[PDB]
Amino acid sequence: RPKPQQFFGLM
Amino acid sequence: NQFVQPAWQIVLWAAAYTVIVVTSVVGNVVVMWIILAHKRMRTVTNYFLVNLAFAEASMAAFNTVVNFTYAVHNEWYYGLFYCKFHNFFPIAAVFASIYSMTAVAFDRYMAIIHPLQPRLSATATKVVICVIWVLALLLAFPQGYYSTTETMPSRVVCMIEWPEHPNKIYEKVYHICVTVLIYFLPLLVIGYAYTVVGITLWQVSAKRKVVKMMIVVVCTFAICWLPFHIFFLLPYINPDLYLKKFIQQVYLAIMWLAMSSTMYNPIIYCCLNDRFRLGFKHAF
Amino acid sequence: QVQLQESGLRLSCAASGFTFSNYKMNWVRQAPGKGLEWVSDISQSGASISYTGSVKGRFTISRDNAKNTLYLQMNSLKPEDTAVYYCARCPAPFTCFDVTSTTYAYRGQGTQVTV
Amino acid sequence: LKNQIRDARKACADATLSQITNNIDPVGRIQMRTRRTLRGHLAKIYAMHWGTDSRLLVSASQDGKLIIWDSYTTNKVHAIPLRSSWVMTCAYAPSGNYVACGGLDNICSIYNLKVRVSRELAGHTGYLSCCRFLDDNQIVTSSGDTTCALWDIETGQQTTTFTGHTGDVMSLSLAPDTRLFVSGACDASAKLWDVREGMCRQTFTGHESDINAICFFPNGNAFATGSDDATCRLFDLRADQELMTYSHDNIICGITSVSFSKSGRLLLAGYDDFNCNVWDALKADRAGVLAGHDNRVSCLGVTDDGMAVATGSWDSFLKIWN
Amino acid sequence: RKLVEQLKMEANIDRIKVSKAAADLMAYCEAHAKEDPL
Amino acid sequence: NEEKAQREANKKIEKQLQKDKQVYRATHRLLLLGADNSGKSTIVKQMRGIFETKFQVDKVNFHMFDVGGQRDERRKWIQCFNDVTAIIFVVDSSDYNRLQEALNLFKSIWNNRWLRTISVILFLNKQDLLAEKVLASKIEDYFPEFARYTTPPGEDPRVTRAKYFIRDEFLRISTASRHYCYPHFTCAVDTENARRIFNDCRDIIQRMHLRQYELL
Repeated sequence: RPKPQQFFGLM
Repeated sequence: NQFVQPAWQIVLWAAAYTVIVVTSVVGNVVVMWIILAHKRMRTVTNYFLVNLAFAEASMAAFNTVVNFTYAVHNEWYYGLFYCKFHNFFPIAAVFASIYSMTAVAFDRYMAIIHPLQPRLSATATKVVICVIWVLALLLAFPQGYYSTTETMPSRVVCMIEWPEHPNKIYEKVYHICVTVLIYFLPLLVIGYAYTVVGITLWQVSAKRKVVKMMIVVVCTFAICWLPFHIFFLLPYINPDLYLKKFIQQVYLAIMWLAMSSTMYNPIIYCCLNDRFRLGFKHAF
Repeated sequence: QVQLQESGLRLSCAASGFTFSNYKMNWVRQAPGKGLEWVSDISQSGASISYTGSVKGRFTISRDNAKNTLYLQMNSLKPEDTAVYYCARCPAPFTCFDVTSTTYAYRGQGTQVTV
Repeated sequence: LKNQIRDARKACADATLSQITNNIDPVGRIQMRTRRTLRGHLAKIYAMHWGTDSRLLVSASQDGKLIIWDSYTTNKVHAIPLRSSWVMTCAYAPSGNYVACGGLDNICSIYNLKVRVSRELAGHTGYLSCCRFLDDNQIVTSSGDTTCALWDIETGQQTTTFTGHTGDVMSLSLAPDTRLFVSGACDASAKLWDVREGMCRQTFTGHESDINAICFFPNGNAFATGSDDATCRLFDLRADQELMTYSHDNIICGITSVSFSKSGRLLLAGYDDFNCNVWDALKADRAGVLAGHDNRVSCLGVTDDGMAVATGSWDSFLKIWN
Repeated sequence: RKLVEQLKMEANIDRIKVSKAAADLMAYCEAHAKEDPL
Repeated sequence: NEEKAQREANKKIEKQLQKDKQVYRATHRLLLLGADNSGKSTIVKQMRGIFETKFQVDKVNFHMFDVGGQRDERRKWIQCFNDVTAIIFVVDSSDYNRLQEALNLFKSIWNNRWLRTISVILFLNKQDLLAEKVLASKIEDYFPEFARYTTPPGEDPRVTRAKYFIRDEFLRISTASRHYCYPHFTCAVDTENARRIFNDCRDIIQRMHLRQYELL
């Protein structure tokens, strides 16, 4: 949803 | 998918992460066994130490491996249920470990500066530990409630789908509050307590060794946990940076730096106490 | 029964009823009109020795574990040395508290020395 | 004069007990396991005593507390605060109506459980080491002033005084017939007393240091003692001589307590090395060991039934073995 | 004076041969070993 | 049926035992020792069978015991005090003929099996009498080694030399073998002994905690 290129790092 | 890395850039990171996970897990579980397997060591004075060891071991075992394997390619493999569990428990582990360190510092301060007052009771210690864990769970719950899973071309990702708002206030406040409660407060508390204790303490070689170790603890905490918080505060300053390949490298670096901190307590105990040294020598 | 018998200058103290090699030994004196006072003691093996200051360099203690005998050598005697000398044993077999007490079960009847 | 007695005792030495007992079968290995653990005392425990029912018992601690335990359930029945912290002894009345304690205050207090004091027996000039009821009317005590005495509780005055020891009396025990009792003092000697005549019938020697504990043989014709010289010796009233000695070269710590079993075959001793050993009373060999205390064991006791044994230590815990 | 008086009574005991004393303990213990739990 | 009452009574007893533990833990027990020549009673008179004295400094409660109702022999009843916080030793430093007995008693205490972990606060009482005596016995006649001594006070280095020699006499045996000795000079009118004891107990407990918490 946000974008195809986003990374989405997590804690 | 621009986050697919080559083989060698991945192997190089994998070895570095393996070293820290293995050492942290082994050291923490060995110290936990040492404290509990002998009647001489099994005393009220070691409850905070065993709690800290358990928290550190769980942190290293759960958070690090899953975060690494997700960051290598940025593709989720476990499903919705695990995406839910991972944003709930391993983070509570981190918070619990930090506040257990704060409790240990408080105990040492009380034992050194006010030696003639009786130490807290076993019931009080147990209640304090339970409160620590409950607060950690409460602070980590929201991040896990809204965790979801989304499909993309060639990707399925696990992320946090916060409630929509034009200006993004709800998550701004949450991240700012987490930073305040997890970095600035424990740092200030430990810095004051250990500062006073070191000023008081400074055979004097043993006291000065204690002071030197104490300084190391404060400095390592301060230096190691800064970029971890800066990374998660950055997107609300400049979101565009999270669309470039350099971001995953930065994330890997800061995550390794932050998670390396689970290695130092077993080594400090060994270098300080001959009882712990003998325990390690008998375990191995 | 445990027995100590002094005689006698070179004082002698024969012992019986126990392993002489396990216990520390002492010499005690009682001048007329005064209480008991500590003089000297010798360790189990004789490798450690001590004296009261007033007699340092004038007396000499020794023991012979091969025959369970204790000695004391005295010379340059002064008038202040006239007293009754006792041969005492420490209470315990491998460790000396009550040797100077008015009543003590492990010291002899004493011997008379008049200058 | 004494050499005549020595020759007389020597003349009776037909053969040693070891020679006579060379044929009896061995006891064999004895392994015992802890069944219960009693907690609650703040400081080191100093003494304890079983009741006649073999279920209840009392213990004294130097924090200033008396506690009565139900051995079957480990529940606390009574907790009695004392007036002087440094208690050193306690005893249980044969009928269970009364309990007594004493220590450095030179006072023997008797408590009525039917809880408050009922009588205080003042008059000793030194700390109390031991005390034992003969009945609800009479009790016997020993003191650090080298004297033992017999009291009448109702009047609360001494009836007879036993004298002849030169050092502090540390222990005493009553014969099963209730007509005689023995004591040991810090002079390496033990004496046999007659409760009615008030005189010393016999004297025994052979130890090298202070005697810390003493107990009667079940038959009433013998007894054992433990001393700081790290040995235990057995005596016979008829032979007027030592029969056997139990010692080993690997132990250099004194004894704190001794007791017998139901049939008198096992002698149990408590040592300052944080452990207790089991001896074959006849063969004179070490048959077993009890371990689990983290400090010196200060007391021992075998129940009149013979079903169990209890121990106390400076670790502030009581344990029951069976 | 007291020591001599006490020794006078101590020396009058009718001592018995040690063999009988040794035998008595064995006789008691062997008979009563059937009721000793330990 | 009766088991319910028994368990209720057990719980009631335990509730009081828990409350008593806290008050027990908040008070430190001291043993007062010395001969009759020393004015050890004059020390407790400045804070006020077995005699007892209770005084409070900085909200901390101290309980001190003076056992003086027993015979001369003490190797058996001394063991009861194995767990005290500290032992107070008082010496009359003016009477030379007793210094040797005091040293013998001090050495016997220092090396006892059941007392090898108890610190001793050492008081050298009656300094005014010592000064008056020295300013006039010669000390050397009892301890010949004094003639070779050199200092490491108002108008005479001689008194300082004598007092420090006496102090070193105790420190020499103290340092010959986990527990520590704390010497202090004191007069007969010193209103600071409570503070000195407070500071010394503070140091002792701090040192014990430093190892209790595995900090070495």
